[PDB]
Amino acid sequence: LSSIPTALTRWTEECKVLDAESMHDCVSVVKVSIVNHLEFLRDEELEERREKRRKQ
Amino acid sequence: RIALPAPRGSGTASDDEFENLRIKGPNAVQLVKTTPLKPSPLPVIPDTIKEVIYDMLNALA
Repeated sequence: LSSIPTALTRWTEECKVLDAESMHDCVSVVKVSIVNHLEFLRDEELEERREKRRKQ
Repeated sequence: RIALPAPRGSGTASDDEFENLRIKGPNAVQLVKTTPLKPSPLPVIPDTIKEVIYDMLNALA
């Protein structure tokens, strides 16, 4: 049932109690690692897409 | 995966030049799409986690 709280809501409570403002800092530190990887994959796929178009 | 917006215009000299300008621009809209689901197997539950779960079930009775 939707009354049951989701894991993200339980983690939200945990975060609030254990680190209200340091969560944003951890989001920033982890973001630096995620976006660089996803942008690398974005640029490789985009090159692949242009290449496949050219091969067409 | 960051989403790919459609090929704006066929043609590499101009359209793809400004499609890299758009997608890779300092100011851009990196929307997200998920990858297709990879077939995760169930993690085996440790025995201590089963002496924690079983002790609550015994507290039912």
